[PDB]
Amino acid sequence: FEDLRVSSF
Amino acid sequence: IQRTPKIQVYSRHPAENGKSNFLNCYVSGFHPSDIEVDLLKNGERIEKVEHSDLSFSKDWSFYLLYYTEFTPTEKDEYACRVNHVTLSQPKIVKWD
Amino acid sequence: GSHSMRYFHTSVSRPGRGEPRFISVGYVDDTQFVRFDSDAASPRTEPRAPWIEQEGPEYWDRETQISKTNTQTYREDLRTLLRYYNQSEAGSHTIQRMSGCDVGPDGRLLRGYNQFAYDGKDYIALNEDLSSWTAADTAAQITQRKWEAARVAEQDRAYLEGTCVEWLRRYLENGKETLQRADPPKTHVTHHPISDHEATLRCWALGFYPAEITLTWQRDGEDQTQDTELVETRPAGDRTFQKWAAVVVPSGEEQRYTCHVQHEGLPKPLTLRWEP
Repeated sequence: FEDLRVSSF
Repeated sequence: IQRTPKIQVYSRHPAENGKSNFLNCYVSGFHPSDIEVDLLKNGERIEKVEHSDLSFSKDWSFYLLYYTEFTPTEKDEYACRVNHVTLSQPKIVKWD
Repeated sequence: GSHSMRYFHTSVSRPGRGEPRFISVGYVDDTQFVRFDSDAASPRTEPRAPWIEQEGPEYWDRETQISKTNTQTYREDLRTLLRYYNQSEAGSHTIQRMSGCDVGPDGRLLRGYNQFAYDGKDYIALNEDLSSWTAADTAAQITQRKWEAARVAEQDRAYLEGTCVEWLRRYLENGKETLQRADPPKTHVTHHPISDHEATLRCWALGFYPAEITLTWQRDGEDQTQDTELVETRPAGDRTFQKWAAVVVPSGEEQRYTCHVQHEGLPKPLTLRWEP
């Protein structure tokens, strides 16, 4: 299971 | 800065004339991800060839497996033709 | 024994040809089990291994939304990197991410990963401590400052120590028939004369799983690392892998050469010779 990206670059 | 594909053409199992097998073309070590791969039967493009989902290695270089069901014979010659931004001409690797 | 779970993300811009495509693929060891492609007619997280099929509707619906939102984040990131690297809007660029965890035979965390590349070059990576970052250049330092201020590493650590380990443990159990089976290589040595005084000895390994393998040639019991042609391990398409190693030998000296095979599936390493 993968989650959302925590934060953008 | 781009990386040219390494190419291997081979069968799923050791080839036996008259026996159903799979013809593979494995492209690896390339960057960027866009690539063109054809499987050839006596110089002609094989239709509805399938491929694996885009993925990559620890070094970020991409890999793909192209494959199709085939029954090899003594007369039939198989190959893979590959085009990538790094190549001036498509590269043809024959199945041994 | 030991196992890994990995997700491989690839986002590629294509100026003039719509928005960047996003692909996410998931693996347990060398077995792919999920895919998402934003270019699919109806983008959705799809099963790619039989042991994941039992996951309920909540699994697929949650993962599809996560990948749809992620698709947008990577499009934003490709825009951001055009600014950080002072690039034009004309060219195609790529962002890649590898994330996952490794566990030992007891299922305990060995280590976690969260790393990214831009145009196939390292960009930013979460260090093994899961608390600090390695930025490849002054552009990745801007992301590092942004991620330190928002305590992003703490959030990544939580996923890697919890969710990642917990789900890898679940998948290994649900797929125990295959994920926890090592298929040893089927091996043989071929001989082909190249001329009157040289011949090729090729050592084959077929039908093995996992992909990790060591194939070597020795001459008089000495490793021939520099004189061996070693092809990359390649998938057969039926879950198994293949590899070969070849040496060019002087005619009449074939019996001085030995092929050595190491694989998880082998209780002891194999020694092979050309059997005329």
